[PDB]
Amino acid sequence: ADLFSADSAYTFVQRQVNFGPRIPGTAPHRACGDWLVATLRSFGAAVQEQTAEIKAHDGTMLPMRNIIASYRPEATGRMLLMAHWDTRPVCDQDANPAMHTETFDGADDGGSGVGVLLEIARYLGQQKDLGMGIDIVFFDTEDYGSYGDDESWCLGSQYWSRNPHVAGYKAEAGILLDMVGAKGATFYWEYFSKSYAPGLISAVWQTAAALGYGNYFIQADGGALTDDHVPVIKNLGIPCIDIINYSSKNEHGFGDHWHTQRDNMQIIDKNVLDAVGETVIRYLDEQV
Ligand SMILES: [Mg+2]
Ligand SMILES: [Zn+2]
Repeated sequence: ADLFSADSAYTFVQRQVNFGPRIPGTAPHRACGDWLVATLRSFGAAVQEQTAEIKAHDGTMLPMRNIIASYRPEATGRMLLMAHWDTRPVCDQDANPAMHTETFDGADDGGSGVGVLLEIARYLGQQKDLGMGIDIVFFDTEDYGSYGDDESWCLGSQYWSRNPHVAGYKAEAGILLDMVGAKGATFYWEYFSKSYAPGLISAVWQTAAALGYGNYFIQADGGALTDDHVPVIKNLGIPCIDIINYSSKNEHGFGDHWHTQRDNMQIIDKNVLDAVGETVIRYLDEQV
């Protein structure tokens, strides 16, 4: 019995990629967001969209579109799962400087976390009685920033955590998935995750260990990464962790495909998606 379908998650990554790059303000972004909403609703979630016009670092006005999907919306004890769904507009880390003005698929950076969570949604919609409320949030406009400028990233999570869909929203725990699909990925303890949610990072990494995934979930320090979980911690006080492919042994910390033309379907590994999905589902089931 396989609780998390790696084949299905892989297909959700490919679906997103086949729309074209999900660049804020563009037609593939609108079409893919439409499909993400319809698909979450077909898996039994109550889905609402949170929209706003946000100013990006270069002055572009972006039509931000956060996607919020809920199971058992009346329950007071809730678990929060997160991923960003936009694609950075340019592969400005490509090894070929001529590519820094071009677009790329965002298969891992964007596709992988959404794909894993769509498959978890499919699983949740089949349960006959959830033991807690569950929210799945896909943040927009995470990846439109500038490297010297931390506030220029994670615009959708900053907006949502300051203006959530219920007043004073609380979840007991929050898990962010970012770049969880590439062959050879290494999930170390991200610093802010460990500093603010030691119990959660311990429970998740220990669950992965018990499932046989200690070759992916490494019990050692990783990077201090500003990501969508940090605004949630700071503004909502929810202990959140980030599961993210990162190692200080990597040239750019992130995997070698990050913000290059090689972040495309050929670097995606079903076994990495499975390790992450099976760990998350097991942890969720053991909370109830
Ligand atoms: Mg599986
Ligand atoms: Zn990125």
